Amino acid sequence: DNPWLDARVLNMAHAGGENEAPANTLYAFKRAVKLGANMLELDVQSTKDDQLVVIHNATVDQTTDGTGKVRDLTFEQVHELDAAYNFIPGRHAVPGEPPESYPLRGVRTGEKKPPPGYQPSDFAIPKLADVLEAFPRTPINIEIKGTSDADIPSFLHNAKLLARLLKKTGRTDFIVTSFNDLAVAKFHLLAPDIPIAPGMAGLAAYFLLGVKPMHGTVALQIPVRYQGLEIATPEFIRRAHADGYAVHVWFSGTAPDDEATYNRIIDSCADGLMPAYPALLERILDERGIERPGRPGVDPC
Ligand SMILES: [Ca+2]
Repeated sequence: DNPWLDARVLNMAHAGGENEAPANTLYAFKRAVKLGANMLELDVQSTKDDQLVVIHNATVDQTTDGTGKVRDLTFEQVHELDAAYNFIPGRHAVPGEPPESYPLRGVRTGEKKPPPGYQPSDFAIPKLADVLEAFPRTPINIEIKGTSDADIPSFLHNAKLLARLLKKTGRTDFIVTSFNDLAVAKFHLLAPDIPIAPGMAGLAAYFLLGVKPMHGTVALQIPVRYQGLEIATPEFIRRAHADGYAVHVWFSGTAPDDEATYNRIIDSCADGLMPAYPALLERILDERGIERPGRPGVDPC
């Protein structure tokens, strides 16, 4: 009796929609919900002063105008940065290109008017607390990040910080995960009432050998392909559902962000997709009349 098996089909904005909007910004998130996304996917790191901010990389270089590790800088240092400084529609964030490539560079900083309905703070690195305040009713998928693949304490620390904040909200409509299994395990010990999805080790043990993942796991969040191996296949998704696990599929290089690819995944009975183009997926789901939570529609299986 797992309520996430009934939550389908989900349009989960990947970082708010990294190809249609500046990733991990209050703008991208607010936009993504207005377009009808069922859930927000985001990434969290911590500042020098133990503040959980929403940002994927461990450095601010790629998505902003600054430099250095997030853990190395004040929250006030990082809130001043232009979090759309390198955003190009259809290409996420690529620095070092002609300045007219970036339609939102400069609105955070005050040199260009914000789009109708938004203020400059909507284009900075936000506190996770701010996002939770802005979306009290919207479910949030939260991935724990670290500063390096060898710096395991940094993951463990963010998991400690995340459990505290999330316990204070008294909400349980989250899914918390990370690539680092220890970090998920540490989070599950400190916040046992928050749903989780396993790390790579848990994922591989379940996928390659059938070892059921950590208790409290309520979905598997998988790429489409991994090192040449097709992961989001109907046969695998059939097996996960049989064991009582929802399946959410992300892309981010492992497969295109296509109409065709999205449709393959929908047809494979995935319960949620994590698109870089969430507006696109909405159009696809609406045209196909696919069932959504609380909305009538057809089941692809
Ligand atoms: Ca992520």
